[PDB]
Amino acid sequence: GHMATLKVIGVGGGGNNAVNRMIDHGMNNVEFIAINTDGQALNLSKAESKIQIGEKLTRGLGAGANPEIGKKAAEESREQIEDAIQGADMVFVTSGMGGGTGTGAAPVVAKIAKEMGALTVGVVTRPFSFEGRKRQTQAAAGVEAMKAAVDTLIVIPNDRLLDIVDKSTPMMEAFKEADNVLRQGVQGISDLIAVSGEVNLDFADVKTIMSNQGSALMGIGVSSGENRAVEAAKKAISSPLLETSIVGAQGVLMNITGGESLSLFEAQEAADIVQDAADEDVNMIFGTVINPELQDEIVVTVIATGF
Ligand SMILES: Nc1nc2c(ncn2[C@@H]2O[C@H](COP(=O)(O)OP(=O)(O)O)[C@@H](O)[C@H]2O)c(=O)[nH]1
Ligand SMILES: NC(=O)c1c(F)ccc(OCc2cccc(C(F)(F)F)c2)c1F
Ligand SMILES: [K+]
Repeated sequence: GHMATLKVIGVGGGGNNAVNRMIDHGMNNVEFIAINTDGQALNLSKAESKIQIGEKLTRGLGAGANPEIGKKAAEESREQIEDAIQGADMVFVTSGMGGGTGTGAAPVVAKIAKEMGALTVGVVTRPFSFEGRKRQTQAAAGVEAMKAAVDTLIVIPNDRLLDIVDKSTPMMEAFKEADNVLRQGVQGISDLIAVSGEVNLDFADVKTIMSNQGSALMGIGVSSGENRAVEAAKKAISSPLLETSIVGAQGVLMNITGGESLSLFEAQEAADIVQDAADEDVNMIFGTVINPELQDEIVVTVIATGF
């Protein structure tokens, strides 16, 4: 009975905002850690564990949009970061790229987690085009440093939020759509670990698909009625918010959850939808859960890696 320890680590302002809004959902088995230079913002974190990094460097302020200060701050506090990560089997490092603390400290946090043997997944945003070319270039250097430091990376370009709002959608409601990329991935792994499937997948399968595998997609689709399996699988692989599409995926961990009505035929239909985008040589690990509490709903979940 292996019970994998998951930790979610927010780094910098945007990363800790996302963690705060996830905590408001009361996610149970996951440990949340807040890392920031900015002591004012950190004091408002809802996370159980708070690490103020770089206090001697920034005097308790943020990094002032300087990634070099964010990096140095994380290095100054390496021992406190190590202490906080201790015991993790999987770490999600979440951060907004383009500022000073996330850009510079998130790759250091990720490297420390990977050095300690944890499966390390980064979930980061790129800045809106309206924030300027300079911020975008700073963020892209952060993205590349994150790629070098993580097992798998999910990139959310903030510009994609402009594809799902109308002219009146509140900014905070838009931000919750981006938060949900992180939330569904964390929750989905948590479910995989906790629940015993009829075709059972576990953390070792997650490790095979995600360890040292570059870009990643973590998606979920829910549908009912006619064509529910095709529609749910299409939703799981078709988020408007991701940079990396599933085209070309070399690894897929896929699960279908339904009630007792879940048919073998619709399992095939869902798998074929996902296969018809991945590489012909994709390593597919397919699982199934029968949840008799469900009636007509089917849930398809996909991890796709390897581009
Ligand atoms: N989607 C989203 N993006 C954010 C949020 N906060 C900040 N950002 C983005 O993250 C980038 C860096 O900002 P921030 O995390 O505050 O900087 P840092 O604290 O110095 O690392 C910004 O340029 C924005 O693109 C948020 O709550 N949601
Ligand atoms: N068959 C199982 O043991 C099982 C189970 F009993 C519960 C959930 C499972 O998969 C959840 C999942 C899969 C891929 C991607 C995601 C995420 F949403 F994170 F992207 C989540 C399972 F495989
Ligand atoms: K399982």
